Amino acid sequence: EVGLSYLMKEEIQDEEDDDDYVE
Amino acid sequence: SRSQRAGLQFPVGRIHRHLKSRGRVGATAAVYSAAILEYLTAEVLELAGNASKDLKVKRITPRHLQLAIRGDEELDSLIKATIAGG
Amino acid sequence: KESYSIYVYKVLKQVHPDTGISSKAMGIMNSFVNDIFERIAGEASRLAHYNKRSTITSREIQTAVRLLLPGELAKHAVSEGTKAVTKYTSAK
Repeated sequence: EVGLSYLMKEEIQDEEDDDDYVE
Repeated sequence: SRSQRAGLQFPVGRIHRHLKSRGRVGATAAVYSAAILEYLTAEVLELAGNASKDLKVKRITPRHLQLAIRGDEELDSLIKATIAGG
Repeated sequence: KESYSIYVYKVLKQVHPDTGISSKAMGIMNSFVNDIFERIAGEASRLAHYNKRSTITSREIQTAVRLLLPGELAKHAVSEGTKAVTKYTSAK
């Protein structure tokens, strides 16, 4: 779960462990 | 299905039940709602996927979604107002 | 809140057939769909509250879209909604 407000952080630094969404 | 009849991928029937959960609620209100959500999703994903491609990566990440929204004044204003609460 | 991940993924395959999406990006897209739909549904409900028997049809969604979406997005969204309803009433 990630809120839409995540998009309004000054600058998003992508997480290395951000796993792939699996169909 | 209602979605197939409308030429949509988004779930018309589930959206219709959501509108009813909140008077006669026409199926056309659910079709129109599914169409606008599918349209906005396609515009955001296409622009974010183009940011991914320009960066020579194979997937969309939150930073690509942010680059997409920041590069489109209308998407930026829609997201800003949604976060604000209109 | 409802899960829209499967639908977000189907649309991603239409627009970028060979592109994936991270778990956090999909979570943000699910929040996007739910939060925009909550605004649409809320505005349509407010408009329906003015109707004698609180009827909600595509008109209340169209009027909500025009109020909520800026400029050209609204014009395109209205075109997409109207085309979907026309297809729906013409088909079985």
